[PDB]
Amino acid sequence: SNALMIGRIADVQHGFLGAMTVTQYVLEVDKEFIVIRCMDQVKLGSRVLVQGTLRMNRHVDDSKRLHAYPFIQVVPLGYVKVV
Amino acid sequence: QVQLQESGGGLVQAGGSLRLSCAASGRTSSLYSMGWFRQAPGKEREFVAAISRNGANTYYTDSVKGRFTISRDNAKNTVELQMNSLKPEDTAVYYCAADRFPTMEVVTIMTNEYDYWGQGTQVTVSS
Repeated sequence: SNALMIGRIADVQHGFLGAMTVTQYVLEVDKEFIVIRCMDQVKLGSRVLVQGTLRMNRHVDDSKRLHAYPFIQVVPLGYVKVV
Repeated sequence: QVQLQESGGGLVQAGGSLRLSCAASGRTSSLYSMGWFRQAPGKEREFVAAISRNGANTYYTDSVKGRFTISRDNAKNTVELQMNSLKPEDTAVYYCAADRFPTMEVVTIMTNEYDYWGQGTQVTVSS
């Protein structure tokens, strides 16, 4: 379950997920988007090459449909590279 | 676009309690992280509390931990600030804010990242 994409940085979030900070990006491909999660510099509008683990992260909504809230996980072998 | 309408504030004595309510209307579909901010005169907006879209994740400024509680009801498109054990320190104009960053579980803690703002509700605590 490895992913690799290239696109423009559309949005940047500095957030929290249980006693740990996290930086997230909205990556605009071609036109679609996917969230990048990280547990010369990466800026707003940066055209970047991203590689990491693709998580589907399916959740139930309170029918009770089951939708996907997918994102790319990034850690030594995961990276976000400006280009 | 998006309106955030606030209520529940007012004047109370110290040790007293209030329940703030932020109601969202407009295109609530684009809203994800919700947060409460406050501003005392002279000083600038400080982060009080914020909550993820799924409600699973919350973050509090140190001074309000244990005293204030944040929850949300997405079906009603509302977020609440349960304020217990109010201190005079807590006197400020309280604002709710909404974030457009499309994420379900991650809570936004940076102020410049919140994209929509309420008009503000006055909270005064007398000692």
